[PDB]
Amino acid sequence: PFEIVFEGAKEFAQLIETASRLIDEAAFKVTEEGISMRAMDPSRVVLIDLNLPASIFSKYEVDGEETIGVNMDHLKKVLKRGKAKETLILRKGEENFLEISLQGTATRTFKLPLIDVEEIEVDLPELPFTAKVVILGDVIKEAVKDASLVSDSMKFIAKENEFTMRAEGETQEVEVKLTLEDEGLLDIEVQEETKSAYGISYLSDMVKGLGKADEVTIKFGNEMPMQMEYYIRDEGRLIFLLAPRV
Amino acid sequence: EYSKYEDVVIEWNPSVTPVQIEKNYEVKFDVRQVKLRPPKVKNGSGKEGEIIVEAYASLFKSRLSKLKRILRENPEISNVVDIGKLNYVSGDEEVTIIGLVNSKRETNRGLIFEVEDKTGIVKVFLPKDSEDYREAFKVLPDAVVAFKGFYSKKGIFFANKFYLPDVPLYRKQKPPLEEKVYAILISDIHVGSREFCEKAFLKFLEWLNGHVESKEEEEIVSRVKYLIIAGDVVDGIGIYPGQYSDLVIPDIFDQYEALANLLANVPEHITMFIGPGNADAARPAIPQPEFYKEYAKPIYKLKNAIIISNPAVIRLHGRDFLIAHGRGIEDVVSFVPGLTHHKPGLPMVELLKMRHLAPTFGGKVPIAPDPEDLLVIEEVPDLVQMGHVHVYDAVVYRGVQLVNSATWQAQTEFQKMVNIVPTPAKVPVVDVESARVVKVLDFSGWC
Amino acid sequence: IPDLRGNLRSFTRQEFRCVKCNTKFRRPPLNGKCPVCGGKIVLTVSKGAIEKYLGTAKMLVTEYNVKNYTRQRICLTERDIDSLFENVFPETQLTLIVNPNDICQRLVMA
DNA sequence: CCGGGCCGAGCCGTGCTTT
DNA sequence: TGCACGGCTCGGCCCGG
Ligand SMILES: [Mg+2]
Ligand SMILES: [Mg+2]
Ligand SMILES: [Zn+2]
Repeated sequence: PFEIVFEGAKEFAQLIETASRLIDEAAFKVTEEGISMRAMDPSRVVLIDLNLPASIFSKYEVDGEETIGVNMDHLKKVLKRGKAKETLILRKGEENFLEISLQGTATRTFKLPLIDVEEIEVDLPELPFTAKVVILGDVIKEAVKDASLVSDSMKFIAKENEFTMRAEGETQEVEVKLTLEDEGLLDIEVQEETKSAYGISYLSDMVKGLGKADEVTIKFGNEMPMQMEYYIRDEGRLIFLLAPRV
Repeated sequence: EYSKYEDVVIEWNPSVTPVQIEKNYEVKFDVRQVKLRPPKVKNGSGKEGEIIVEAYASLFKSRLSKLKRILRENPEISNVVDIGKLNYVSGDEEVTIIGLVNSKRETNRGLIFEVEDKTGIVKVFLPKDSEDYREAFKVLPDAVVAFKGFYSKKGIFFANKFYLPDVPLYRKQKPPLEEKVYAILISDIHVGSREFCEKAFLKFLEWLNGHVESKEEEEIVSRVKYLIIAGDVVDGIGIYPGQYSDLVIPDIFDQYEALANLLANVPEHITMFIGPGNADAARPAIPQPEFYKEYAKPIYKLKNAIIISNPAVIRLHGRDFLIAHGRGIEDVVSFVPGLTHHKPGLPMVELLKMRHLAPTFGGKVPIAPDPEDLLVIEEVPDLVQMGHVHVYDAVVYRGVQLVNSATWQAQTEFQKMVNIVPTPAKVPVVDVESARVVKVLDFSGWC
Repeated sequence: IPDLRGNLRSFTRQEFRCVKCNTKFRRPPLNGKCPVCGGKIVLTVSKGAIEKYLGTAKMLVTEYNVKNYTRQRICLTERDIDSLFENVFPETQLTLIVNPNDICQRLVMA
């Protein structure tokens, strides 16, 4: 029995929709600190981790800790039924039913049955990342959109005071370059020259849903996976892990 | 009832000392020596349908380009006109065209051929009185040929001559060897079948170790150096419906283990080259780079065993050997009336004359979608080996020997129903210096 | 198994067809587009038609007590499907985690 | 507020152990 | 003779610029 209040149901819907693109079912862990989630897609190529401490929530009330599982499609639809200025309320009783209510111009409550999902706890230890680049969401979104025009793979090339993402097809080529002096790049910290490539399908699936003005930091190495980060209202965070190519 | 030739041990006969001969060989071709490059898709989200079509089209283009170069080698061919620009030719010029044979039909006046090239298609006619009409009769589609004739604006290319890639009539003899050396050809062992005659194989293995009768046999065995196997070394798993009742060894792993144990008795002064076939654990369609390592490991673990591909070219003391299984013979026999499985040499000669190991597409042979053709016979060899028909044969065509090594499997129910008479336990013996079959063994008594 | 094997065999001897007309060619045109037509060339046995029942077959082999003959047949069929398309669809994407409860690899390792 | 993108529907096709 | 895949076309929604 908990009472969770969230202002701006649209942002919550966007976050859950972004999370649900890769996966189908997940279990939400709720404790006295916040809500955390983690899962891996059926293709074993992407791992998504999400947390939401109590600081962001307008009102939080939880006793103990429990894991709540539910289908992503139905939850996504119910959240999409929300508006821009409403306040989302997640509440539940002893009965194992998830009751979602949106309180704006009028109060509407939906019932979403629960589901049990096996939990496979896996943590990938932090690896030696030879580059850390912080860029806006718009630049990466547009770069991915262009790269998808010529080929189905994308390439990153980090260098001292230099970052550039490329893409090559059978005949055509695409290249995007930026520097620290530019306004699209904030900070770059490279230890040595780096080169890697990632599929355009997964990059497009995960990038879609980032505001034009946002902060995104990418950690990648030489022929090793990539990590993407960005904060949710300055307290929570979202973690993406993508396996490399070749 | 599941023995796997575990305790079959044959020891060298301590009465003959093998002649100290410097072994000299090199593998001049392997399928896993060329790095084929997949065809990049020309859009950012290309789906699987178009890539396969692109790969097949590229395969056939490469076949055409590779075979054309061979045709433009005999000086008698000249003035090749592109089919796409064939229209810009007067009615009093003589030109030649080269392209794939789309199809063929016979009429009283002659033959009607449809020829395609990288730029267009054209119809051709061959007068019945032409001296090359008989040769052009036994040509089956997808072969690359050249035609010389007069072009008419009426829409048909009337022709008088026809050319196959063929083999040159004259070649330079190689220098001789210091001493004689012999090689033994084997094929189609089919270990793991109820009809695999093992006693004959054991007698052959004993013969290889020096247990002979006459003096010439003893002298030869002291010189035998190389042994070559040409596929179908095991009976396979699930090849045809209802095969489980025909298998003494119904386990692919155990079939390979039994085969490996059997061949351990080959003398260590002899080297063995092994290639796959259509019943082994190897690629579904030709060309087959090699066996599947994780299934065929026991024979990889042999000390004097070299695993070759299908097809592969081997060089022994400067003589080029071409080794292939022989799945292409069936298409020739089906498409050329009058040829039978009981004289396989003539179909192999035909395949040599076409300079291709399996021309037809969509028939009795599977062809993998590779972006380059590896079945063409680029360089003319001094010996060609084949199998797959379980019948022995040997012929000579313009200085290159063609040998079909028989099987070690007795006639099965299918071969009774289809009326195929196998000739098991025949083992050709070839001289390396001349690359000719000098003697044929026969251990069929116990088979 | 009959469907898997029949579709795998029928793939290597198929007959390409034009998507605008319904004329069928023994082998694809070298140019790449249907001559005497303004349409592309399509397959009649797609890649996904061969391997539509492979997941259920692997489940049946790995969950129940079947004779070794059938298990080896399925384990060779998977390899044969993978090996045919080695030069056209190379395995270019790496994976974060492995061992998806595979039975073929376990059998081979044993 | 006008326009692309994306997503069903609905027609035409194939293919279903084989020495 | 029911099922499973894969090329179009072809409107009804949507959402953002
Ligand atoms: Mg055979
Ligand atoms: Mg065979
Ligand atoms: Zn057409």
